[PDB]
Amino acid sequence: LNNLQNIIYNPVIPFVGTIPDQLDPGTLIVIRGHVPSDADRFQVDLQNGSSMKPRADVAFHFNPRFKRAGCIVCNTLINEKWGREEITYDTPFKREKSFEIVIMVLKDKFQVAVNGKHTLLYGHRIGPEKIDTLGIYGKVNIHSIGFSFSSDLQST
Ligand SMILES: C=CC(=O)[C@H](CO[C@@H]1O[C@H](CO)[C@H](O)[C@H](OS(=O)(=O)O)[C@H]1O)NC(C)=O
Repeated sequence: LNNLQNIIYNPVIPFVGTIPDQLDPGTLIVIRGHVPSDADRFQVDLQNGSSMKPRADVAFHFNPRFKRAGCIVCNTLINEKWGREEITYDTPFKREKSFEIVIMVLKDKFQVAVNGKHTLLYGHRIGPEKIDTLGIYGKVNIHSIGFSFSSDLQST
């Protein structure tokens, strides 16, 4: 409900960048982009740091996959080992279609909407205060990355 504040337009992919502010409850991450016609998958990762080796922990891996029926895989990476996947089969992403992802950080979970329709929840596995880095990888065109805040949904 606050005005969007974009940090970057048209970032080169893979993108890695520092998040300006701590992801307190009510924070919104807003990502606009387009799925190329040949995309197999892309991901948005909320990371504890940016190291590639040992690979930084990923508090929240949000991973649309386009083969077969399509799905979104969510998971957490700790010390270079993935945990148990949570798979959402009702996916709104399609090759050759554009999207607006809104990741809402709540007290107990992430709530993700795409094109304004609720898509999935992911309970926190590590504290969101450990997140300082946003990564975007794979086959995706990103138009903008920005941050907002909602006091309404801040406590729910
Ligand atoms: C098709 C592959 C598999 O199931 C496993 C798990 O596949 C991983 O699944 C994770 C989410 O659980 C990440 O998506 C990850 O991708 S990564 O580039 O972020 O590291 C991806 O390989 N793969 C193996 C045994 O080799």
